[PDB]
Amino acid sequence: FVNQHLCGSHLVEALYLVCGERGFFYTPK
Amino acid sequence: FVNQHLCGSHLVEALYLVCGERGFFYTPK
Amino acid sequence: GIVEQCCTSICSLYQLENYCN
Amino acid sequence: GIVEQCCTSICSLYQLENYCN
Repeated sequence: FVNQHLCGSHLVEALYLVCGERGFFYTPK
Repeated sequence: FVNQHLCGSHLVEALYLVCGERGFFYTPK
Repeated sequence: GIVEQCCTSICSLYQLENYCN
Repeated sequence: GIVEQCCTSICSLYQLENYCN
């Protein structure tokens, strides 16, 4: 699911799934 | 949509929608 | 943190905005 | 940043993991 164009909620979802209990930061700008 | 219990992808989605172009950090631990 | 405040109890806009950059 | 690398071009696990805490 990660090796594609991922934008908006799709990108945030991928980060959620990959990062798990670590969490993540989403910094679009 | 924000004034409820929000867990997992639901919480991440709420952050996405509220924070917009600012982005956010999701730190579950 | 956010899970305690927004998942295990009722979230709020005030709380959520604290996690925006 | 992430948008340039993962939205306007093809994302990768390597790149995504750089944004985990």
